[PDB]
Amino acid sequence: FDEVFNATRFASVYAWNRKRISNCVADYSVLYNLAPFFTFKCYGVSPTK
Amino acid sequence: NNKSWMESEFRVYSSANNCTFEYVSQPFLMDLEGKQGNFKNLREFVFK
Repeated sequence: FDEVFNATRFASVYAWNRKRISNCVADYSVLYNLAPFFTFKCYGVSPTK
Repeated sequence: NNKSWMESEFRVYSSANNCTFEYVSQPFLMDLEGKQGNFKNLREFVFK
C-alpha cells in the first residue's frame, strides 16, 4: 500500500487519483506506530481496532 | 494470433469509461488440444 501514497509526486489537488485496494492483509498498526503517521483520529471506528 | 505485433482481437470494445474491479489470474480454460485429435471437449459452466 506504499505505492499509492509514498511515491514520487502526489496527485493534483483538483484531480485526485484513485487506487483500488483488494486481496491483501493490510496492517495499519505500522502506521499507528510510525512517528510520521501521527494523525489517526477515527470518527466511528476504534483507531487501534 | 495476428502476425508481427500485438493482435487486434480487442475489437469487441473500443472505449472504456470508469473502472471498479480487476482480476488477473491463470486462464479459466485448462483444456488443451496438443495431445491428439479424435477427442472433443465437454466444457460445462454455470454462471450464478
